[PDB]
Amino acid sequence: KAKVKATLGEFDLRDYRNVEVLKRFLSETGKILPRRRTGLSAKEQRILAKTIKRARILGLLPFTEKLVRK
Amino acid sequence: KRQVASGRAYIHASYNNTIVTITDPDGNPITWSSGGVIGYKGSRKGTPYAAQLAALDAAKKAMAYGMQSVDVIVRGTGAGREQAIRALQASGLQVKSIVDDTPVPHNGCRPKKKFR
Amino acid sequence: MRRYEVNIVLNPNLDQSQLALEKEIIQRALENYGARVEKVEELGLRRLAYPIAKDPQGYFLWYQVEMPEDRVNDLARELRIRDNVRRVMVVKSQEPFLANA
Amino acid sequence: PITKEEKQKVIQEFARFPGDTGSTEVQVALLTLRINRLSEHLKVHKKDHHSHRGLLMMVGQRRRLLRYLQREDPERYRALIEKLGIR
RNA sequence: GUGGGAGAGGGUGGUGGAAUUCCCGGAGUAGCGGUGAAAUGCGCAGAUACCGGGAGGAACGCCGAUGGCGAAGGCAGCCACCUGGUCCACCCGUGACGCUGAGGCGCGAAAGCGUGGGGAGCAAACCGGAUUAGAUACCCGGGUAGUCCACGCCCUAAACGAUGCGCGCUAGGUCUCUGGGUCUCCUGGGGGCCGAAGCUAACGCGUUAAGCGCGCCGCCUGGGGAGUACGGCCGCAAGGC
Ligand SMILES: [Mg+2]
Ligand SMILES: [Mg+2]
Ligand SMILES: [Mg+2]
Ligand SMILES: [Mg+2]
Ligand SMILES: [Mg+2]
Ligand SMILES: [Mg+2]
Ligand SMILES: [Mg+2]
Ligand SMILES: [Mg+2]
Ligand SMILES: [Mg+2]
Ligand SMILES: [Mg+2]
Ligand SMILES: [Mg+2]
Ligand SMILES: [Mg+2]
Ligand SMILES: [Mg+2]
Ligand SMILES: [Mg+2]
Ligand SMILES: [Mg+2]
Ligand SMILES: [Mg+2]
Ligand SMILES: [Mg+2]
Ligand SMILES: [Mg+2]
Ligand SMILES: [Mg+2]
Ligand SMILES: [Mg+2]
Ligand SMILES: [Mg+2]
Ligand SMILES: [Mg+2]
Ligand SMILES: [Mg+2]
Ligand SMILES: [Mg+2]
Ligand SMILES: [Mg+2]
Ligand SMILES: [Mg+2]
Ligand SMILES: [Mg+2]
Ligand SMILES: [Mg+2]
Ligand SMILES: [Mg+2]
Ligand SMILES: [Mg+2]
Ligand SMILES: [Mg+2]
Ligand SMILES: [Mg+2]
Ligand SMILES: [Mg+2]
Ligand SMILES: [Mg+2]
Ligand SMILES: [Mg+2]
Ligand SMILES: [Mg+2]
Ligand SMILES: [Mg+2]
Ligand SMILES: [Mg+2]
Ligand SMILES: [Mg+2]
Ligand SMILES: [Mg+2]
Ligand SMILES: [Mg+2]
Ligand SMILES: [Mg+2]
Ligand SMILES: [Mg+2]
Ligand SMILES: [Mg+2]
Repeated sequence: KAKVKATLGEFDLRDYRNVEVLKRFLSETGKILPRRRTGLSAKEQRILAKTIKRARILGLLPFTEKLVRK
Repeated sequence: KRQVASGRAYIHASYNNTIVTITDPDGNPITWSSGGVIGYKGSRKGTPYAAQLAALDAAKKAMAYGMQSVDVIVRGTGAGREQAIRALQASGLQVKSIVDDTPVPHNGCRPKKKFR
Repeated sequence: MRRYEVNIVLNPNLDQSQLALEKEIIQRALENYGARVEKVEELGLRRLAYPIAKDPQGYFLWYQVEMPEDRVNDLARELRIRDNVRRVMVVKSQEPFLANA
Repeated sequence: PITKEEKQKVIQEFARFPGDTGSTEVQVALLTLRINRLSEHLKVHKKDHHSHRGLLMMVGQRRRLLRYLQREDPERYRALIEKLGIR
């Protein structure tokens, strides 16, 4: 598969408000993807985790979703 | 007596039983079956067969109120969780979609020693 | 004084009489707590990710301010008072950490 | 906290000459300012035992520099102590 | 000193969603639950399963790691205030100010104790159902203290790296967190794995030493009796040194 950072632009990892780009780090469910799927660095993923959780509290990113399969 | 003809089907599948509820689009139920509703009594209810016959018992009960379209919702891991789905597709009820909505806590409540 | 970012989400059903009142109330609360406003971004109606207060949307405000630090939590306490105010999240401003640069 | 505005105000007050940042008097000044920051933070927050450890380390280092000044030049020790109100 | 940096380090207030339980309403029949099978249990006063509204308490899924932080105990949603430790670059300042450390004082998981709260889930004791030759148990249904909070005690542990602290020295390779740099890499500070020399009874250790040396503290001298007896100090008690 492709990795998220690979197919993307130059973005602000600290901006909790940019949903169009943060939605690209969630799964089909609301889960935050592992580094093996985001292609981020140790320091970056730690920062992404916090910024997505920030967006979740503003109602911009979901906490959990429903899987349409199985 | 209702003529709903479109709605939801919830499969609650545990290791001790598989039980199927059928509701209208708003969520309010119509009919339902389970492993105990059909003749099975003990551990047999949590079998894929009982899962099948339960799914089909409610699927024919819903034909009475005129159901055709069905949206499937699944909660729990269980024997015959899949077998009740596979039964539901062949029930004549045209299956609109399938969703797995099994509730997972964010580690909030202390489980019983059985799950520890 | 440190520099913060104020996020305020309120009920997206207000007419103008109530929208002005609610925001000129947010002005009045900021004045009393000593917040010089550096810039404002008003996004407005935005589809929310989950229902908040049974409402599928929310009206979005964002302020960048500079204020004395000791007074911040009493400013949060003062904004959540309003029934129409639903989310108050105040973050200390940070540098825009780039990635894939 | 302790801004560099207040830092310099102290380092210039206790420097033995312009440009001195490391004199014993200047160190004991700078430690003592952090001591009084922390012990007022510990009047409230009595249950903060990890910050309390940092303080026990500062007093140890502040009393180690004073125990040194006493040995070499006892005059600057009194003029330091009487200026910081200690012991 | 100056200028940068990472982090579940600590304390306080606030706050967000998922889940369990209970209550209200809607809808809806004959069982649910649970096990190796079962039974007690719950269900027609309508449960389980489903939708919505509400209350309350506790713990934070993914991120999450062989990862990070702390002296140890230990620390995991998010936000803000107070705050501790530590690391790097500059080579600026003081000029041996150092190391260890019997006492002392402070910290110290869990459990337990006191006063007052709180009480959703779990659950010693206990009440039942099973299994069994018996069941004072594992398995099942219930359930009190407690687990949570405040204030004050208790001071134990496989409190573990079964490895006291500080410093100098002695091949490398490789993975990694985090700084700086002339940024295939070099250079620091942590966390892993192989392995030179060497040590070890062996397993194994090996620049994070269990190697070569130095300083200082703690401790050992066959097993049972016994962490018992007596005495002393401490504790409300259980009990601890
Ligand atoms: Mg069963
Ligand atoms: Mg479960
Ligand atoms: Mg599990
Ligand atoms: Mg499992
Ligand atoms: Mg477990
Ligand atoms: Mg409000
Ligand atoms: Mg700093
Ligand atoms: Mg912290
Ligand atoms: Mg009801
Ligand atoms: Mg009965
Ligand atoms: Mg209650
Ligand atoms: Mg994990
Ligand atoms: Mg460490
Ligand atoms: Mg440990
Ligand atoms: Mg700091
Ligand atoms: Mg020099
Ligand atoms: Mg000189
Ligand atoms: Mg001691
Ligand atoms: Mg203790
Ligand atoms: Mg305890
Ligand atoms: Mg108690
Ligand atoms: Mg229980
Ligand atoms: Mg039990
Ligand atoms: Mg036997
Ligand atoms: Mg031994
Ligand atoms: Mg020991
Ligand atoms: Mg190495
Ligand atoms: Mg670099
Ligand atoms: Mg290293
Ligand atoms: Mg050899
Ligand atoms: Mg080795
Ligand atoms: Mg060397
Ligand atoms: Mg060594
Ligand atoms: Mg001894
Ligand atoms: Mg023996
Ligand atoms: Mg003997
Ligand atoms: Mg014997
Ligand atoms: Mg013995
Ligand atoms: Mg003993
Ligand atoms: Mg004697
Ligand atoms: Mg005695
Ligand atoms: Mg006594
Ligand atoms: Mg006893
Ligand atoms: Mg004992």
